[PDB]
Amino acid sequence: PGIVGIRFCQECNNMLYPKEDKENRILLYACRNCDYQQEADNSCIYVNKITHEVDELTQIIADVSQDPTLPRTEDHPCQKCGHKEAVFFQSHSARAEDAMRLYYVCTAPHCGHRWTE
Amino acid sequence: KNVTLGVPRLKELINISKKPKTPSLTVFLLGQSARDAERAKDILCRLE
Amino acid sequence: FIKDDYGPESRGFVENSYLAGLTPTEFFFHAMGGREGLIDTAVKTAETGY
DNA sequence: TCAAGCTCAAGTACTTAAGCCTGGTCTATACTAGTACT
DNA sequence: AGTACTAGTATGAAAGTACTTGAGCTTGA
Ligand SMILES: [Zn+2]
Ligand SMILES: [Zn+2]
Repeated sequence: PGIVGIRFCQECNNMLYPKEDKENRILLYACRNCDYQQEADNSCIYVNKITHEVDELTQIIADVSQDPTLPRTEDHPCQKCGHKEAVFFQSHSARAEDAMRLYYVCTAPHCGHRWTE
Repeated sequence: KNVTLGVPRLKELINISKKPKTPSLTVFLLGQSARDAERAKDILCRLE
Repeated sequence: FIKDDYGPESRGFVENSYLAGLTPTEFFFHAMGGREGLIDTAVKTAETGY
């Protein structure tokens, strides 16, 4: 489905707003401070995830691997480069529903690969 | 089920406050819905 | 302690007896559990008297 | 269809927060008017 | 006569309940 996103006008750089073309039945975006119009490519407008199953692998930063206060195991090798050190931690996120799942971040410089088991 | 007890619950009964911290309602079942957990979960869905 | 340690030692279980003596951290957590006793005794008396 | 009356909900304002006891320290400042000295 | 000093006089981390006001809805003309 997609979580969609904003679009900005190209003249006054304001927020475009979705509106309906009544003649051609084509979704348009129009700034309200000028006459600028643009055709909607995505065709979805407002999308809301209530169940909100969230992918934490997107939020996790690779720099986390430098923290002394996080644990690490040589049990789980890196999936990409096959490095033994992995520094694992939990959600660290409020409103996570119920997750004790560990997320893994590969140590060694610049790898930064982030997986979940 | 966490319910209030002790002195905080005593101010509620004494003051007769309109909104208690922990209002609760115990509900007993008549027929076969009392013995069977499945028949009970059915009524459980109707009260919630 | 290390981040996200839910083990018994990190979260306050004291495995020592007053006779063998508490280890440094168990001394601090034991002090955190006793403060909750002192506070209650100071607070409840003024409510139970009103 | 419009106006008036009644009811309900929301917002604002007012009253209370343990029992006894022992010690201590500290208590206006500013402005104006009147009097004295140079 | 003017200026300065002294003395006196004048002024964040409460909670809950009840009442009043405003708005909305229904009924009557
Ligand atoms: Zn524009
Ligand atoms: Zn790696």
